[PDB]
Amino acid sequence: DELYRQSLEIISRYLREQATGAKDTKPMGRSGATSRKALETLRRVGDGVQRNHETAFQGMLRKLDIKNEDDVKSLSRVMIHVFSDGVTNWGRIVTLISFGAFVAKHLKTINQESCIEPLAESITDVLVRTKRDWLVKQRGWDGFVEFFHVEDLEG
Ligand SMILES: C[C@@H]1[C@@H](C)C/C=C/[C@H](O)[C@@H]2CC[C@H]2CN2C[C@@]3(CCCc4cc(Cl)ccc43)COc3ccc(cc32)C(=O)NS1(=O)=O
Repeated sequence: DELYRQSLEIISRYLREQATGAKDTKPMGRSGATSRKALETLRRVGDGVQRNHETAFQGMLRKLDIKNEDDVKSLSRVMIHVFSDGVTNWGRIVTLISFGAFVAKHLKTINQESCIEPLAESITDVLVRTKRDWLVKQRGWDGFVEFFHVEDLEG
């Protein structure tokens, strides 16, 4: 399942890099050129989302009250409720992943870094297993990179 594997790599890398502040130097697996560009795109776009929606992000983080492994496990149901049960567009997928990064950083602050990879798996499961048809029609991560590509300015 190439789409699942690629999605997990991108999402896991972004969440870990957001939590630790360090770039992972290891090569990507299959489709590395696209996965690298997808991760680079998340750095640009996801970082903006967390700031543009800081107040709402903080508000939802407080409502969720994430203290431990069991709380983190319970997020799958909430993601299905809020993300899956709505229109699909790339913006909503970026909000899903960006709020994931926001939660990952919270897990770093409460010294529960071990839950970051399980969290990335849960986000990936919700995205890929509930939106595969849409992702395939939109050209997967190649389409993500194309959608957010910005042309160089003249001069
Ligand atoms: C204008 C809206 C956002 C850009 C800004 C604020 C949004 C909301 O107040 C909540 C702050 C987190 C937002 C709720 N969740 C976040 C949520 C749902 C809450 C739990 C959760 C946990 C993780 Cl690890 C990742 C995502 C999530 C599901 O993903 C979302 C995807 C799209 C939208 C909202 C999502 C989503 O579509 N949000 S929106 O209508 O575009």
